[PDB]
Order: sequence, then C-alpha cells, then structure tokens
Amino acid sequence: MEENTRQRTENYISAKNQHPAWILLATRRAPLVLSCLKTLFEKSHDG
Amino acid sequence: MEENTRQRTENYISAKNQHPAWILLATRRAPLVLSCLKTLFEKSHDG
Repeated sequence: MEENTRQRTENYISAKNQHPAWILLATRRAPLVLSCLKTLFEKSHDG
Repeated sequence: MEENTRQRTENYISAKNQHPAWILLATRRAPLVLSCLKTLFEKSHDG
C-alpha cells in the first residue's frame, strides 16, 4: 500500500502554508523575531 | 543582563546557516524531500 503517501505528501505541502510556525522559520527575518519574542516572553506569561 | 541577547541573536543568526535542518526546512522543496526520506527510512534502519 502507498495511498498514505499521496495523503502524506498533501498533508506536508499544505502544512508548509497556512500553519504559521513553518512559514515563520522559512522567512529571512526569522532569527531576529525568534530572539526578540523569546527574550520578551521569557519573563512574563501574563502579557 | 542584556549581553546574553547579543550572544543569543548571534547564535540564532549563525544556526540559520551551516546547520542543515533549519536550512532544509527553509528551501521550497522541503515538503517533498521530507516526505520521501521519512517514508523510506520508516522501514529500514540498516541503510
């Protein structure tokens, strides 16, 4: 059986749009923004 | 101290090169190759 593949590749191609995190890691400015968000959120859960 | 940031951002900007996986996730063809490698390696550890 290989039907799962034709669903698996579709799942992955879809997820590499729409779902943010994968879009975020792929856009040039990702390192900067990850650093900034992490350093900020590291010291406050309540906004 | 904010100095840790000036090392943290450098760590991240570095890792966004050299280290493959973050390079792999970022190049368009990533979904296809991820699917292929996963489906292949899923059924064999010895090559």
